[PDB]
Amino acid sequence: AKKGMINRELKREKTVAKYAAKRAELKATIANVNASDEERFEAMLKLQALPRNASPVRLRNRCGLTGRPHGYFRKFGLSRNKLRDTVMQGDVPGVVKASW
Amino acid sequence: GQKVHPIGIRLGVVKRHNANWYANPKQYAEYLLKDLQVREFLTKKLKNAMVSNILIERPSGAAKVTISTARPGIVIGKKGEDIEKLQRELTNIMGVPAQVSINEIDRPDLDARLVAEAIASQLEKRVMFRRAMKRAVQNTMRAGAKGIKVEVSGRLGGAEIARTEWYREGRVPLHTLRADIDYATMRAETTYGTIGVKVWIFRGEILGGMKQVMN
Amino acid sequence: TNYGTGRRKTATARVFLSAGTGKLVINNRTLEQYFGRETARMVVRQPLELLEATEKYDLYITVKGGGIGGQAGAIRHGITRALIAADETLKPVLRQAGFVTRDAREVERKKLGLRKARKRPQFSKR
Amino acid sequence: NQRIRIRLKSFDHRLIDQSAQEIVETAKRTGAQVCGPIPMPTRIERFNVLTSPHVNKDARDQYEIRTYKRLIDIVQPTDKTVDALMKLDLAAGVDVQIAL
Amino acid sequence: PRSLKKGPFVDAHLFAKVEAAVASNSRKPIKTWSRRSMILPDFVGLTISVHNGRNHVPVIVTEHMVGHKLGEFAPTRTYRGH
Amino acid sequence: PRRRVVAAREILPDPKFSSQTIAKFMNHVMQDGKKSIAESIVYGALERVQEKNKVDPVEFFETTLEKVRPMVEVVPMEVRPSRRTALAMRWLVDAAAKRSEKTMALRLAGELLDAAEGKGAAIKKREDVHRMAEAN
RNA sequence: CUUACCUGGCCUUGACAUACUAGAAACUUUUCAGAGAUGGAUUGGUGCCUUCGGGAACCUAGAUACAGGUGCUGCAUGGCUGUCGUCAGCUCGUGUCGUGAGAUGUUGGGUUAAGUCCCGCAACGAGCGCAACCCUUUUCCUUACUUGCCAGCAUUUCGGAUGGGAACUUUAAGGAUACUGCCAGUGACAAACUGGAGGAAGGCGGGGACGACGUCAAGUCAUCAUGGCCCUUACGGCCAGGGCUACACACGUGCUACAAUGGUCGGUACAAAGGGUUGCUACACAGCGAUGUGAUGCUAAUCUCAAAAAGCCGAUCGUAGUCCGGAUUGGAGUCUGCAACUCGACUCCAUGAAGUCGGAAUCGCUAGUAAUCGCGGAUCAGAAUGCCGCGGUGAAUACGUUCCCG
Repeated sequence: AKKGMINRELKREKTVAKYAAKRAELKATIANVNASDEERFEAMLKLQALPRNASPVRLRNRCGLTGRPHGYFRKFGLSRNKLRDTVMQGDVPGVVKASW
Repeated sequence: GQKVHPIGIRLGVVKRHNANWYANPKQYAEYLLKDLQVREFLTKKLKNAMVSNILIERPSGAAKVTISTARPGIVIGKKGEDIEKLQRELTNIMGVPAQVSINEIDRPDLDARLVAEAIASQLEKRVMFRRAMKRAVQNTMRAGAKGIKVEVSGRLGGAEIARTEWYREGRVPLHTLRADIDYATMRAETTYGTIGVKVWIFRGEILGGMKQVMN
Repeated sequence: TNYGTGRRKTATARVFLSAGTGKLVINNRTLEQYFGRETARMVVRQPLELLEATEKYDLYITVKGGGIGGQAGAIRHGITRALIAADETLKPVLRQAGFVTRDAREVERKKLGLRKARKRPQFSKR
Repeated sequence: NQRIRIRLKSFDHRLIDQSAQEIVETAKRTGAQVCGPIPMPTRIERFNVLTSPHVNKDARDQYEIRTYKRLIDIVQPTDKTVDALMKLDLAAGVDVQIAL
Repeated sequence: PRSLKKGPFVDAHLFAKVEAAVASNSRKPIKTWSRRSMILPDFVGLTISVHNGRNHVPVIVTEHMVGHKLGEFAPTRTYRGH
Repeated sequence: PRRRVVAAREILPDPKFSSQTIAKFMNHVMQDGKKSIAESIVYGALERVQEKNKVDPVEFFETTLEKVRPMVEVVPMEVRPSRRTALAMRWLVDAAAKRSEKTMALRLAGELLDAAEGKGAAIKKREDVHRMAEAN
């Protein structure tokens, strides 16, 4: 991918990590039954007033070597091209050709 | 057609993995990414030290990197400064204490990676490719392998049309799973582009199976 | 007294054979209660009817895995092995009948690029 | 009523049985009764990776990875047994968990 | 549709604008890009210029429009025939 | 094939009557692996014919089969015995399918009884084969 | 968001690197304007080493070499892949014949899944291909006895529930076995071939992976790398909204049906494999329902997803565009998410379209296969009729090579 896209991903990750705590606090306050309806309402308003990049749903998994946005394979953290190359070189412990 | 990777097809049959550690599914990705970074950094740093194999292990909350080299003096350093610097950088990159170990290759002409590196260096120094190929093949066969195949592909000699030329002496039984076949690939960067080099070396058939190999 | 193990299509049956009136229980159930279709009941009874010994033995049977046909086949195989263990002279008759052979047929795996084990997607020259 | 439970996990069954045999041999030498090793069911994960860089859907490599598990029980442990167990080395590629 | 236990959703910057206009009585159209905001009963009688991807189209809010999104009255695709 | 001769697949006798003919008829009736439904259909018809004439179900079925059995196909040549029976069962199931009654078993029994007197679409198709054989 | 496209709003050594010059800990609070990017005020902190004159990160300001480009060339290339095709061939060294390029060997007769093997033969010898070595399934043995198992004993709330047992199933490592081994007939008298016993399995037992010398200037500069060409206040970088989801039409690949071998209702059986700590959830309550609340176990042969479905027994529908079919539309909702208008999935009430087995033509499949029934996973906040796997039930037909294709 392009350097701009990789840096965009990095910036979004940093923003999510920075705003993680307050988002959880507001969500718990919203879910609190004992809290007043007004408390929940201003909690919801503050949550909506949080920055957009703080939301984890805007993060997209990218290959750790090239930045490819397709074919991610969460377990290895690499896209399919690099996974094929590295597995066939033998640098992934335990992975072998499968036949049954 | 296309051929399977000679090491990949034997990774569980007669060959050992280059990485030997266990990790839970949460930590597997981080461990693998740090291992790949370590491999790339070492390859960049030890370009002129004749390094073929790097083995990474994580025994217990630490790391052990074994480097197979034909230039142990250059790798070690004048008084051991280089190895301690390498340990510092590896620990910094890997987040855990790291131990570097050196394994000295005594027969460099039977190592596939070193032959490919030498051929690529000659091609970049613009010796004629057929002389380079024949010299390398003869040197390995004199060294004592039972077979070697060398292939070069690209704009050979600067021609506008690329082509592929190969040369083989001896025996290369690629379809035998129990055969011991070392494989290597390399790039030569010349003014007219990239030339690819591939080397196969056959060193006899391993008997007893993976039980003998002691995985 | 005598023991037998039967296998058919991922189904395994343990059979305990003794001498008695003819009682037959499967998984603490009667034969008619366990098997709903008549052919499954007939397959289980085939060896004793062939030997004409439906009344001299008592059977204790457990079975796991597979479907109704596989379980009936496994029970038949287990009964045959139990009879063979009880008396070796009965082996030629059961082997001629075909009960001693373990049927090794099994489901073939799905294959890459195909809809099933052998079925291929529709293809067109046009 | 002290019982020691040892759980072994690996990606390589030859390694895992080698480690289990070594542990059992050491425990028997120290003079304690042991039970096992017991082989737990193996985990198998498979992946399908496209081989061509652009378009060949039927051209895939199938890879697999296996996780092997072993369970070992130590009963009536002598005093030397425990200190021997921490003196025992750790081999790369095998993970050991001890419960008292 | 949005779950009833959460209430309707209105963008804060648009809500402030309509509240200020209604506290005042300005007839100036409110220019907005918030096609996703829900039309509330306070919106009736106002002119809102909703972005449609290329332009801002004016919409006059009536009683019958309460309960709809602002974007339903600003089509985004152009088609006249083949 | 081209080079080999493939042996015919031997089918097991019916577990209730020990009749390979009945087993083959059941296999012809069965659709998409539903053996139980076909077994019920065939056994119901066998019991129905037994009540409506007290005759042995197996013998009555063989006699009707031999009645509805053709002798020639189509170029005239002598049809091998297995294909005769295979073609007779197909006619007997196809024609039985087109009657109007509550269950398939009752239709099958009814047309078995009808064919036992030579009255049925299967026998009519047999006479058609006779005519077009006289044509050649 | 992805996003590479459009509209509009912004930045210019740049979101990112190295090299130079100066100043600052970095960070942190509260707001205001704005659609946001941004811009302006506003708090606390001001840190770590130190031969301590400064240094380590980190940030800000200036300067230019430069960065940056999913811009072009797959007809300049590396790497990777498809295809003929799992087709059976492709070669080399001595000796002979030919002025010569070359030939012989590698041909001829049988046979085989195979240049697989046996005979003759100016030939005598070798390598890569085929086969075998690797994985899985079928029979048995040894080791191992928990979280898995329960034959015998005992207690039971009748639930392996509890003492207990190591027998059986299973789990999973290591082994044994099958080799024309034995008999009969044939073929040449060889290679072989046919029939029989024993054996779980008989002649290659079944499936997978493995794809020779080469062809197509085949595919990919948008995974990546790379020669050359081009842009540099823009073909680079940031943001909000829109589009990739359009719709007189044509084609390919699928799903669901046109019903009685069926639809609906009540009762009642039998799997395999896989997933689960930002997760899967026993049980109770509320709701017609999707779901909500409380609560329990589980880092898992221990708890859970989880109800298998077709099947069996009973009742009803009686050939009707129907108690078949389930498109479309109206009205209410639930959940994920900052946000379901363009443009999500699912639930309830109402509506109830085409469709009566489909021309010329054309496709898949030789056995646990076709057909039919359900179950799981990768991607993933949510979003499969696709893809990759798992088991249940379980057929028909092969006379033969005369024509079609390779």
